[PDB]
Amino acid sequence: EIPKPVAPAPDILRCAYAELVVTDLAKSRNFYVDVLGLHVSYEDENQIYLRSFEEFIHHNLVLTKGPVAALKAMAFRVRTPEDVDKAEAYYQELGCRTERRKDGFVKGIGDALRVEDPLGFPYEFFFETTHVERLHMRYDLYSAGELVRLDHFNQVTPDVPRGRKYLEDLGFRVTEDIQDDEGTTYAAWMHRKGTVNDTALTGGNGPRLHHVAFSTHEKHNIIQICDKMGALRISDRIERGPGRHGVSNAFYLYILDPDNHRIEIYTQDYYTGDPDNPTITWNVHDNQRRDWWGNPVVPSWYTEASKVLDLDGNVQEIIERTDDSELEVTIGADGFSFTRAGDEDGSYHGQASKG
Amino acid sequence: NEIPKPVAPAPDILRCAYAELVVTDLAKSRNFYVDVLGLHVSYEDENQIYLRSFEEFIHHNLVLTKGPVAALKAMAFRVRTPEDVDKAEAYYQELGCRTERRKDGFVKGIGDALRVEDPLGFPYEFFFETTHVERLHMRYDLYSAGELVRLDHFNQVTPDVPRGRKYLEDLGFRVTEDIQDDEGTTYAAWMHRKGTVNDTALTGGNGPRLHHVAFSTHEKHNIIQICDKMGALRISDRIERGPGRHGVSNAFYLYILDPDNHRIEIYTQDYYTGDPDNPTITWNVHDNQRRDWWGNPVVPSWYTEASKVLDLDGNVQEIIERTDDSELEVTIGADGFSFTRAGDEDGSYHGQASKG
Amino acid sequence: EIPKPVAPAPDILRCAYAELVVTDLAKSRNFYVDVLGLHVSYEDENQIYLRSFEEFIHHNLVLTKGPVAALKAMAFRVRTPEDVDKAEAYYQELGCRTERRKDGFVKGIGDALRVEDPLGFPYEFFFETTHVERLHMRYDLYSAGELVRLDHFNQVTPDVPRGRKYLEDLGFRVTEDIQDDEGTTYAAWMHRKGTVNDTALTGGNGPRLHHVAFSTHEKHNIIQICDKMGALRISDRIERGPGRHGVSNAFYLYILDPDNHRIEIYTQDYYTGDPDNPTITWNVHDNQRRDWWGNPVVPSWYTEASKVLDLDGNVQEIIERTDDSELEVTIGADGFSFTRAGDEDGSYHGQASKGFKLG
Amino acid sequence: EIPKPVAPAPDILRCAYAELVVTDLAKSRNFYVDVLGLHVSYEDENQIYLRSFEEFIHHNLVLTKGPVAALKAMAFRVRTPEDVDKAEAYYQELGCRTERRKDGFVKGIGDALRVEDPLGFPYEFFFETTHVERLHMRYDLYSAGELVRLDHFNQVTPDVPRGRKYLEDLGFRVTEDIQDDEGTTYAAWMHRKGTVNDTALTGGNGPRLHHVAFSTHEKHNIIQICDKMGALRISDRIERGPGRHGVSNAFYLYILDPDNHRIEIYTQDYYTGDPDNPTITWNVHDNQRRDWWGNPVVPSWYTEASKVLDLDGNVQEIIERTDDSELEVTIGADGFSFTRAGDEDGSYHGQASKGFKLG
Ligand SMILES: [Ca+2]
Ligand SMILES: [Cl-]
Ligand SMILES: [Cl-]
Ligand SMILES: [Cl-]
Ligand SMILES: [Cl-]
Ligand SMILES: [Fe+2]
Ligand SMILES: [Fe+2]
Ligand SMILES: [Fe+2]
Ligand SMILES: [Fe+2]
Repeated sequence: EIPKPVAPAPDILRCAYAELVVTDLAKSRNFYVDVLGLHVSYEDENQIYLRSFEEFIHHNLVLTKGPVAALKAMAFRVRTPEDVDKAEAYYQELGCRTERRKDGFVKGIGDALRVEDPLGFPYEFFFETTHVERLHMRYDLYSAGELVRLDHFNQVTPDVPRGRKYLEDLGFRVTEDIQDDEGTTYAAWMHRKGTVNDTALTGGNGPRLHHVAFSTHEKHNIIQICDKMGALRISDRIERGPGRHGVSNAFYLYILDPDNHRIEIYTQDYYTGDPDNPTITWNVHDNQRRDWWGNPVVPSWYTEASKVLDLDGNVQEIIERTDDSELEVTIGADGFSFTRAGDEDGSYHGQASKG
Repeated sequence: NEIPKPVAPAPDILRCAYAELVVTDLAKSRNFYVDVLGLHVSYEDENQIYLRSFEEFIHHNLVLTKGPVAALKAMAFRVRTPEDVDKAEAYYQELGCRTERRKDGFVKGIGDALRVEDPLGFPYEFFFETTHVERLHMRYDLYSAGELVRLDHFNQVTPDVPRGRKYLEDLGFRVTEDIQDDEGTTYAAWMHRKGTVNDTALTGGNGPRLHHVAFSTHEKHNIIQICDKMGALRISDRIERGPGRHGVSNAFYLYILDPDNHRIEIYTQDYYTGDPDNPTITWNVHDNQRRDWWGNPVVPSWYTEASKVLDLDGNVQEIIERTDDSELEVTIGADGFSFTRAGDEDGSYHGQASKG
Repeated sequence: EIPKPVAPAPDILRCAYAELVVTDLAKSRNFYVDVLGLHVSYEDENQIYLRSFEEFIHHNLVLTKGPVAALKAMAFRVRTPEDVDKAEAYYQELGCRTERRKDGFVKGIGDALRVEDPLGFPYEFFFETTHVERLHMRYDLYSAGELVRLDHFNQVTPDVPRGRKYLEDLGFRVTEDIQDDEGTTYAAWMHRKGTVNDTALTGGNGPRLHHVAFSTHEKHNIIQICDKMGALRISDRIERGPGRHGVSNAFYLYILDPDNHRIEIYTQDYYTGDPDNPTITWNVHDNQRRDWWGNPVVPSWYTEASKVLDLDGNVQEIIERTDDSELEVTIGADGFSFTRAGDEDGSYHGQASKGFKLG
Repeated sequence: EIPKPVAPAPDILRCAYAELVVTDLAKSRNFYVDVLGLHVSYEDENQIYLRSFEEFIHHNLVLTKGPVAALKAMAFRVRTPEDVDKAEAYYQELGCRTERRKDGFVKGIGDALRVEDPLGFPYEFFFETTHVERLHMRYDLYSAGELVRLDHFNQVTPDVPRGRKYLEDLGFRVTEDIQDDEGTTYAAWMHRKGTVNDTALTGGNGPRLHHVAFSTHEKHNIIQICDKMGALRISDRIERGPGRHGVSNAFYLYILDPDNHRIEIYTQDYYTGDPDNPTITWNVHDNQRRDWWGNPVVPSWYTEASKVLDLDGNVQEIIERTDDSELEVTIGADGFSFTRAGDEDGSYHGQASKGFKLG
C-alpha cells in the first residue's frame, strides 16, 4: 500500500500536457500537424510544441527528439504557485525521486516539479505557463477533424487498486471502473476537472503509457480523422474504433503515431464535478463495457503501450501484472463475454464478438 | 451463359421503390422496423405491415408479409409511365422469363404491376400506379434521432457477376463501381437508374439470395444513434458490421439484422452518378480500403449469409453455387491477402483479416 | 456597494435547478415534456419535476402552479452539507432575508437555504438531493433535440458592476463581459463549474430572470428543436436564433415557454476552470459579440424578462437601469454597430444589421 | 405565352456550371478559393475555373474578369452530343438568338450552344467536357465547410407563369411554388436531376440572376461557413440565414461575393425524380414558407440580384414586374403574414416577423 502523506496534496486542476520522445521529428510533425491539425506554439530542430484549438496555456503536447520513443512526462497543472511546493513535499514524503526546475523543463512552462511516482510514472506539476492566443474562435484555422482540448491520459499499471488509492489520496475521484464478481479490478477512471477522467489506470504490465486523449466538438470530427487517414492510405494506423464507449459514454477512436504512441480521440462524456457523482462499475464480461455496440477489442489494445522514462531519461523497468488479464478473461481461449447477462444468445466463448 | 439483349425496348425504370419481405412473426418484425428503426406505418392488418420512410410519398417502401419461410418475395422498381409496365412485360417475355401481371396490384397501395422471375432467379416487380400518402418530410414532430429518410437500394447475391451485369446494363442500369482482381474475376458491381451509386447491386456468391435492403439517413450521426439505441436495448448482437465509411460508394454505413436475419443497411452521403459518362470506379479485391475505407475487417457472415428468395408461386428458389473465386477466401481466408498500400508489405495481411 | 463578508463564502459547485411559477400546468407540461423532451422525476396536480438526459440529482427544473408566472428560486448546489450553514451565515452578514428548511422547499431536495439576495433574486443553496436514474446512456429515450444538462441562468439587473463584485466575492469568476469605451458595463458572465457561466448578468431593469439555459450534445440537436417547432406551427415561440454566440462561442437558440419564460438551448462553449483563465471583453458596438454571424438581436431579447418572487411569493419591485441601454446604443434610432472596428463598410447606424430596423 | 415548339426539347441532365463576370479577379479568387474552398481546375490572369468536391466535369464555376459584374452564362449539361443540335433547333423555333461554338466558349467545355432565352437569360447547353480528378474521397483536402456539389440556379423574372410554362415544355418539372389566393405566382422551383431544383424563378424585375447554389454534406458544414466568415470579420457578407427552408426543406445560407453575386449554400432536400412527384404550393402569407422557423426575410433578398449579359456581352435591359411583390404583400406597409392559418396570434401586419420592420 502507498501510505497517505501527512503533507497536504497539491491542488491539481487538470491534465495539461504530455512530453513524448519521438525518433524522427519530421515524421512525427507530419502526423501531429499535417494529419491531426494541432497548432504550433514553438518549434526548432529538437522539439515541436503543440496545442489544441481551445487551449490558452503554451502547449498540450511536446515532441522531443530522442533515441528511444517513450513518455518523458505527463504534466498536471496545479491551482497556485504554492501547489508546486506542496507537490514537492508530498512526493518527498512518499520517498520518490524528485527534480525541481524553477525555470521549467520545457519551453513555456515555468517553475516545475518532475517526479518518479510510486507507480514508476514521470509526473510533472506546474502552475506557471506562458499564455498564448486562444484559438477557440479561429474558424479560419478550424479543421474538419479539429482537436479542441487535451482530455486525459491513460496509464498501464499492474495493480489497479494500489494505484487507485494513491490517486484518490492525490484528490482524483473515481468515476467508472471494471471489475469481476471475484473481486478483481481491471481498470479505473478518475478525475479532477469534472469530466470522466484526467488520468486512468488500465491493468497490465507497467509502467507504460496506454494513450493520450484529445477531444473534438462533435462525432463527425472523429469520423473525419478516420476518413482522412483512409485518403492518406494510412488506415493501418487506425487501431480501434470509431465507437461509442460503455465506460465514459464517449464517442472514440484510437490511432497510432509513427513511434506507436497511441492517441485517443474523444467526445461527449458527461459531468462528474459533484462530489457524490455516482460511480459506475461494469462487469469485465459485459461486451458493451468498452465498445457499447459490442465491437471486439483487438488484442494489441490490451498488450501494446509506450515505454516511460525516469528522470535521467532511461526506460523504466516493467513489472508484470499478477492479477487476471482482461484480454484473457474476455477474448482469450478460456474467456467469455455477454450481450445480455445470463443469455447464451449473443455470448462469446473462447473468442471475440462479431465473428 | 450470356443473356441476350431483347429486340423489345427496355422499360424506363425510375428507381428502386419497395421490397416485400416474408417474415415469420409479424409482431417481432413490427417491433424491429417500427419501434427500433422508426419506419412509418402506411397500413397494417394481421397479415402484413406496410412501412415507408420519412420522405416517401408513394404508398410504401417495405411490405412485411407473414409467411412460413422468411425470404424476399419481390424487389420492386417504379417505372416512368403506365406504358412502361407493358414494355417490361414484352421485354421479359422475349427473355423467356416467367411473368405475372395484375391490373390491381399484388400488394395494397400498388396498382397495375408486373412480377417476373428474372434471368438470375430474382422476383422483380415493375409498376407505375401507386397510392400517394402524406409525405412526412417536414414532420419534425415525428423525426427520430435515427430517422430513415429514403429507400436507397437493394443488393443481390448471384454466382456469376458479369452475366448479371450485362443483363442489368441492357435493362438500362449503369455500373458505377465494381470490384475485380488481376486474374479476370469480378466479385461485385453496383448499378443505378436514379443517379445515386446504386438502385441494385450484385455480390458474387451462391444465389439467388438477397444480400440486403438499404435505407438512407440525413446525416452520419443518425447512423451512430441507431447503434447507440441498439446498445441501450441490449441488442448490440444484431449489429453485424460497421458503422463505417465505404470505399465503394463513399457512403457512411451500418449493417444490422432483423428478427429473421434479413440484413438491413443504413446508408448516407454517396455521390451523384446521373451523367451518362459518369466515371466507373474499379477496386482491386485485395484492397483493404475497398469495403471499409478505414480498413476495418469484414466479418465472414457478411459474405456467407443472405436471405432466401421466392419464385412467383411463393416457393424458395434453388441456390446455384458460385464457381468463381470467393471474395472471403481470397481476402480473409487461410490463403487470403489484403493490402493497405499497393505494393507495401507493411500494413498487409496474409491469411487473416485486418486489425489483429 | 456590497461589502465582502468576514464569513467564508459557501463552496458552490454549479447551477442545479430553477423553480418557475407557471399559470397553466398542463400547457407548461406540453412545452417542457412533449415539445422539449425533458424527463419527469415527479409530478402531481401542483408541480412537475423535470431533469435533463445526463442528470443524476432529482431535477433541473420545477414547474409550480401559481397565480403569477415568475422565477421562484434559482438554486445552486454546494460542495458539502456544511456549506449550507456557510451560505446562511454569509447572507445573514450581508443583511439579507433568509429562510432555512431542513427538509427542503421542493421534493428531492433536503436541507436548503433560500435568500432574497442583494440584487433582489431568490437564491437557493443546498447539498442534499435524492439521486435518480442517470439517463445518459438511455438511447432508447434519446430524442433528436435532447436536452442533456442544465448549463446556466441569466439575470437582468440594473447595475452590472455592483452585481459582478458581489458574485465575485461569492466565488464566481468572470469569463466574458461587454463594455463600451466610456466605462459602461452592459453584461457579464461568470462561473463556478469551469464552463463559461453558471449565472450571468444582463444590464436592464430588475430583478428579472432573463433565461434558463440547457445544453445539447451537438449543433444539429438545436436545429431540430427549431425544425420541430416549425412542424408544430409554433415558430412564433422561437424568439431568437439559432446562432453562434460571440461571447461564450456557444451555438444557441432562445425560445419562449407558455408564460413567456425564456429558455436558451446551448452547446460547445469552452473550458474556464483554470484560475487565470483569460477574460474576454467585447465592445458593445461590435456586431459579432452576441451573434458572431452578425444577425440582429431582436428587441424583445433586450426588453422582456420574467418577474422574480421574494420569499413570501410576492413579485419583487423592479428598479430602473440608469446606465446606457445596450438596445439603444446598438440598434435603436441613435445606435450603431460595426463588423470591423473603425470601418464604415459593414456598419449599421440607426438600425439593426442585415437591413432591418426596430418594429 | 411562349409556344411549345414542334422540335423536340434537348434532354437536359442537370445544371452544370455558371460563368460569372467579376471586376477584380484576385478578390473573387480570395472569396471562392480561400473563403469557400472551391477547387481550382485552371486559372490565368483572366479567368478562374472552379469545381466542387465531388465533381468530375471540368468546372462548376467560371470567374471571368470584365468591366461589369454580371451572369454571362448558366450552363446545363445535356445527355448526348445530339442534344446540343436539338437545343439549337428548339431555341431557333422559339425565335431566340443562338451562338454555336464547336470547341466551346470556356476551357474544358467542347461543342456548346449559348442562347438568349425567351426570358432574356444566357443559357448554355453542352455535352462535351474535360473530365478531371473526382475529389470525392480526397479527405486530405476536405474543408470543414466543404462545397460538395453544384445544386441549382435561381433567376429573377417578372412573369413567373410565363417562364414556368416555357421551362415545363423544356422538360423541367415544378416541385414547389409560392402563390396567393388571387391568382399570383411569386416563385417556382423546377428540376431535371431529381432534386427540388436545377433552376428556379423568383418574381421581380428581370432578367437578373438571384443566386447560384452549392450543397454541403451536412448542416454543420453550413454552420462552419458562417463561423469562418465571422473569424475573417466578413459577417457583413452573410446576407440571410442560416435557416431551414419551407420550400425545399433544405438547410440554407445566403452570402454575397465581392461583386454582390449571391451564393446559396444548401443541404438535405428530397427526392423529386418520380414524374408525378407531388407539387407543393405554399401561400405567400405563410411565414414558414421561406424560413420554416419564421425568421424574417431581409429586404435585399427580394430587391437585389445580378445583371445578366446577352451574347454580345452587353447587359440585358430590365423589365419591371407588374404582378404583386412578395416583399410588399408580406413585410411591406400593407403586408401580412401568419404563423397558423386563420390565427391572429402569431400574425404580422405591416411589418416583418420577430420584432423587425423594413429599414
Ligand atoms: Ca389575398
Ligand atoms: Cl474502452
Ligand atoms: Cl462493403
Ligand atoms: Cl447573446
Ligand atoms: Cl427562401
Ligand atoms: Fe481513454
Ligand atoms: Fe449496400
Ligand atoms: Fe445564456
Ligand atoms: Fe435556392
